[PDB]
Amino acid sequence: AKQDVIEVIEKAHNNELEPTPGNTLRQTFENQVNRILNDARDKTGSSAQKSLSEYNNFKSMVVSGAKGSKINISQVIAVVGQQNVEGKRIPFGFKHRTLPHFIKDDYGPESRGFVENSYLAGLTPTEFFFHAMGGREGLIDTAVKTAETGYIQRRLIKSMESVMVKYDATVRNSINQVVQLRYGEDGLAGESVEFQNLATLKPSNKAFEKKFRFDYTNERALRRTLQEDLVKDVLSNAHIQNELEREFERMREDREVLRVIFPTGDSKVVLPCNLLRMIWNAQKIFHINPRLPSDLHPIKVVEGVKELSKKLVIVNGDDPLSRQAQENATLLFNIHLRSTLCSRRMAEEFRLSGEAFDWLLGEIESKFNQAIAHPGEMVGALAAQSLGEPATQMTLNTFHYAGVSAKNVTLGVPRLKELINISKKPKTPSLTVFLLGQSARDAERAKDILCRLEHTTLRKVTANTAIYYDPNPQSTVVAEDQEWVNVYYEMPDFDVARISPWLLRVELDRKHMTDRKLTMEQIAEKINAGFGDDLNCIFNDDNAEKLVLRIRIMNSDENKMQEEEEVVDKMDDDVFLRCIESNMLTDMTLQGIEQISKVYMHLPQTDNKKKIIITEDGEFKALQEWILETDGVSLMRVLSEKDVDPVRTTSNDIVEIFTVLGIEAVRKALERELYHVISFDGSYVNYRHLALLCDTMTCRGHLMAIT
Amino acid sequence: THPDDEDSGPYKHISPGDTKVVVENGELIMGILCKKSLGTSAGSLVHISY
Amino acid sequence: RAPSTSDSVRLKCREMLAAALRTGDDYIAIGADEEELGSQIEEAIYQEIRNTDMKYKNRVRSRISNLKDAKNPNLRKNVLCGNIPPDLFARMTAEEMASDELKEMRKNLTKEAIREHQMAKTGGTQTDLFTCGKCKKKNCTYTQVQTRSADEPMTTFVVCNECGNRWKFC
Amino acid sequence: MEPDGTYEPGFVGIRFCQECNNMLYPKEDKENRILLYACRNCDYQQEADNSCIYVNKITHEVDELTQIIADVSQDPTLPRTEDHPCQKCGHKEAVFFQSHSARAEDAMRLYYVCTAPHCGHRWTE
Amino acid sequence: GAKKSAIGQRIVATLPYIKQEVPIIIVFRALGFVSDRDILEHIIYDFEDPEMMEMVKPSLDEAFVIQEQNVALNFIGSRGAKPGVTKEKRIKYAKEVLQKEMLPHVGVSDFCETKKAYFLGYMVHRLLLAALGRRELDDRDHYGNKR
Amino acid sequence: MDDEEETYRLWKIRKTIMQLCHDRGYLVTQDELDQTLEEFKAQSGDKPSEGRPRRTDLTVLVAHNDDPTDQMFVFFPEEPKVGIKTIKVYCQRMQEENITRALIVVQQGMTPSAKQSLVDMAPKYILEQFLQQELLINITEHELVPEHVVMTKEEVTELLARYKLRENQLPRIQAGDPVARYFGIKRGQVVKIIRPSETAGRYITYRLVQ
Ligand SMILES: [Zn+2]
Ligand SMILES: [Zn+2]
Ligand SMILES: [Zn+2]
Repeated sequence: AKQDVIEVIEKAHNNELEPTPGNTLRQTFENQVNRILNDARDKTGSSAQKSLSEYNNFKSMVVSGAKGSKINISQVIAVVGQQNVEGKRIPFGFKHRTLPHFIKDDYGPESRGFVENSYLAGLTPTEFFFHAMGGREGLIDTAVKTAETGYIQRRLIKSMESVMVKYDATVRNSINQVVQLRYGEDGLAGESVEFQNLATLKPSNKAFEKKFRFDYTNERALRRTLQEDLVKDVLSNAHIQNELEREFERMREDREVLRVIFPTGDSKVVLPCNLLRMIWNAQKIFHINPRLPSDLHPIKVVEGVKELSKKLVIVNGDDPLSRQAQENATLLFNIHLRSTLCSRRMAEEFRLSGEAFDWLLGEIESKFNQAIAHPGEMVGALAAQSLGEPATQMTLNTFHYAGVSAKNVTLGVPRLKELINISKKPKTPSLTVFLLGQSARDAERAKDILCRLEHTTLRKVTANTAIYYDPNPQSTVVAEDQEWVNVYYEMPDFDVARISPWLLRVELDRKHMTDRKLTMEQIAEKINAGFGDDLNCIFNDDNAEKLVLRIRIMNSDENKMQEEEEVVDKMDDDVFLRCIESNMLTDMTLQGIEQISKVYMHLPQTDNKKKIIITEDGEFKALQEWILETDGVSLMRVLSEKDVDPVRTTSNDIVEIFTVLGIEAVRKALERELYHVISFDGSYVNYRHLALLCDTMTCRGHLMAIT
Repeated sequence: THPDDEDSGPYKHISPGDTKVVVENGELIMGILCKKSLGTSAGSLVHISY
Repeated sequence: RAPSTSDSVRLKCREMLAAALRTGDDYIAIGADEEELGSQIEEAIYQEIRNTDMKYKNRVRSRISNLKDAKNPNLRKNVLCGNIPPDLFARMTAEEMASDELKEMRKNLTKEAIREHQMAKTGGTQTDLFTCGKCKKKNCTYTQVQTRSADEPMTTFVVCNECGNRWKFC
Repeated sequence: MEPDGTYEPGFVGIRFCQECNNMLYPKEDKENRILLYACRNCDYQQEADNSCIYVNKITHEVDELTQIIADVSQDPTLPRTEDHPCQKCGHKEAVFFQSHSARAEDAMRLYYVCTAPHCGHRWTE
Repeated sequence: GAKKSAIGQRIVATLPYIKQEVPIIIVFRALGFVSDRDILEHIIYDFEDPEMMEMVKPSLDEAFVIQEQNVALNFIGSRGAKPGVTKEKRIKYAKEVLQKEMLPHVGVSDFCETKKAYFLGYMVHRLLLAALGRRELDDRDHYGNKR
Repeated sequence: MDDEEETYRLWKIRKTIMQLCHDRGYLVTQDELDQTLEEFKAQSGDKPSEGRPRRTDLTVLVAHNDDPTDQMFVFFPEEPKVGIKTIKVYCQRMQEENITRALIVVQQGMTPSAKQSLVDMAPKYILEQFLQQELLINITEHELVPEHVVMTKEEVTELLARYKLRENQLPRIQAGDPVARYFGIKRGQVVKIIRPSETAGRYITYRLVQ
């Protein structure tokens, strides 16, 4: 690996490396050596874990997960690896060097902070000091995080403290305003929930039909007398056929609503009881043999689930609004409960008897009824500590960005502080534009929208500027342009006697000009529109080998006859031409018009979980594509541009979301942003707590930062 | 646990491999206990016991 | 026949288009009338623009600029011999010109570099270790954060970006 | 003109008054149709030698073989190279280095300085 | 606005808690070097490079309003001293500050006013090098620059 | 050149106001809802004599919901910045027509005296004001935004009775909230917010307008 780094350094000094997208050549180089040294550590790290014998007590502590980990084994047995500080290799402290022990500009691994040794062989002197540098960043990080998080937590508790669930189970604060109609939108307790799988998100419509449908045609497989017992006698029933056919009709409709609720296609939801483990407790105790024939009537199952559905009271009432509240609030548990306890599912898979099923119904009823949150509780305070706690956990400014772009979407506590304050001017605002279908599978369409979205000022497009003295173009000092002057004899042939003899000539960079796909008439029309008709412009052909633009300034002709004393106080036009030259650059906003410009990068996403679509088979599918990620805020206008998605275009900046999309859209975006920051550690803070947090800040339309 | 061959070993017919832990009717049938069985895990023995 | 005209500006624009067609004397060896063709071109442009605006004037000049290119006399020769009809010459929709050659490559090369600006941006980490228990792919990333720790020891976090799935080592 | 040209018109930012020793400024002569340079604090005036009065950016004055003095050849901290041939003198051994500037431009490319008193020659590769 | 605009050349100087910033060329004129050719020489005595010289050029143009040392001293006084009446004490007060409080380490007498001017100029030069990027910024922690 | 975009925009804003008219329930033609860009271009026969007062012609009436109580009227002023004078004539126009509500779409901005005058129009006919750029795209289609439905005063009465609340104790929403503006609701009215929920699947809220 060291020879391979010297090899990459040899390629780099030759000037021929060919840089990586969106990066300077040093970054391409730095990204590459960093890839090699990391791969070097991981290869020998994987070698040492293999080489360990069965009896290594060190491996026995790592494997139980008691204390310590794989990386420690890597460092003690193998090789410690590249140290870094602020996410980069050890800086050049002295003139172009880390220590006087090295040569100036020495990008090798060791010379800039790679530790070749293991803790067991001991570190060499330079490695020790670069290791002592890696030691500080962690000690300092510790002292800061303790102060900041102590403050963030106190402020948060101090807001929410008076929120609490009342005895009619609506959650209200001190002045008795309602926060939620039901706590956490279902009225369940957070300590009684569990992760569960939703059966009905099963891919393929045909596959769902096969596994769930209770057939009546009976395939010659001992039908009616296989699995089920006396049920062979109710095969002739019309009513039972129509009622189950009605059951399956609800399951297709539930499957359809459930696909709308979870568009991403995750089956993991928090719900009470865990119906599947209960069926197992039920099977295990009654001594149910799954090969022996069944002893259960299907209608007993279907109606029993209806009755249980009615017993699971979460909203007491009787009028149409209470029934709708009861029905919608425990929609997600109810569709889950029908899916688990399905007649075909029950009969084939779980094989439960009648006595076992009646008992099972009775426990779920008792556990669900026990799960409903206890009014009186302090819910507001409970939530602040569950939010406060992950701010305690990890990362202040450490870089682990793997989204192939800018560092942007600041990670960790400083980002949390921004959402918490609702900063009118975030340190790093962002915005994600998704692109319309056709323009998303093609690069060239993507390039054309990208250029329209970018914001570039003529100063960036200009290679160079010059100002010349040339009263007579017909004998211009710039003899090569002379061909153009003859080309523009008919270009207003009369007011050449009147226009100022001062000349501005601009030359444009050829690659950069082409990249924006601009044409000269666009520039001329832009500059004409900005300064006015007074600014007399001419330009050469876009296909000449030296792409050039020539600018003069025309007056008002008739009235300028030295009336009083020229109401300009006799400003020389050259001096004025600099002010035109200055402002022409600083002002001209072609394509993109405000604060975002072309800051772009363009990205291909195939890694993430984007563009999740439905297919006619019924199953979900991945749809890779081009998406545009910007580093700026202008959501109101940027939505209205063509082929930009008016649906999934989003921004991390909650103040701009407020302006455009109102208070409810803030409530969601802020939740996603708070969820997303907690999710970086992925300790998974329970959602009900963040809903409560968002509701308190968005409670009264106007944004109420907790400041 | 580290054990076996994630994603394709249990499908390699279940030569019990002893790694995976199974408990039934209050008796430990097979496997080895670790932090993922006993720790602060979402599905640890301790959570189920409560 | 060439369409009738009376405007003095239109007449001089034809004369200039004709004069541009006179460049390099190729018109002699072919023997094609540059004055009838320039008039037909100009009529076709005017049929597009319908006046003698700056935009028409810019188009006349760019038509002139195409005729006067020193590195591509073959474009003119193609117009002179009728390989390009005047109605086609009148419109620059059909691209711009690609027989001086190197500049077309360069514009292609520009089209490469902005496409180079699309390539990944900067792909990441790529440790490639454990297999995911969801979408059955090994393309995975790992996170190393909180060294020593308070009481949640530097455990190893592994995430499957392929479907946003995260699990721990052990 | 020709593509293989250059743009060093001689930006004469210095041409002080022969009398009061201060800077000359442009000003028009409409009578003679010629640019002239005059001191503001006095009548003295003289015609210009160029039609230019100001330029900006070149963007790539890559600035590769200027400012850096040959004597940098003496510095013990710079890497001596066994790589041969001063393209001027028939002698090997050169000190080399890179950028050493904040307008780093991204110039990763190496600059080599001959070290024997016969050249002081400064090339690039 | 429509002045020339360009703010990124306007080099000024804070003198020790003077209630107002002063343009650097005025300070040079207060030292007595009224000739611009001389001021330019004191900033950079290697005028083979047009770019840096052009860079200072608008600040010389900005200075143009005054070209006498006495007036420049009265100017700094008004830019320093609370409002009053006579000009002459203001010139003297301004003179002792310019003499004693301006880089004392280079001298505290009349007879070394010229040498001080040289040090100011290397300092402006030291500044211009960083703005062109010819020379890396100083490090805020380099122990070599601590006592 | 930009003129050619305009047609897409004029098509595009007319379509958004149609959906807006349709959500309020003013019964627009399904075909007007269905109207494509190509048809609209066909409808004003694009390309001739630009800058022509297409928008004065684009001015449309919309009649309905459930009870034909006159109509709602939609006006696109030709002027980039509309002043009180254009409003006064427009007022003469709304009064002659005896219409009941007027929506004006201004291309850049309205003079503050006109907004004032719009304020003083409040007792009589109601005037609603949209900035052309925010109207140019249907915000209510966006994924962040849950389904909003306005309730009648009777339904609000039953709601407060059945939960036993005071008007004051409900969650509030801005009178200038882009969504509140979209429906054009006034103070005291309640909006029913219907949301997808990770844990409820569906969750229903109400917000009293403040
Ligand atoms: Zn996966
Ligand atoms: Zn003079
Ligand atoms: Zn030599």
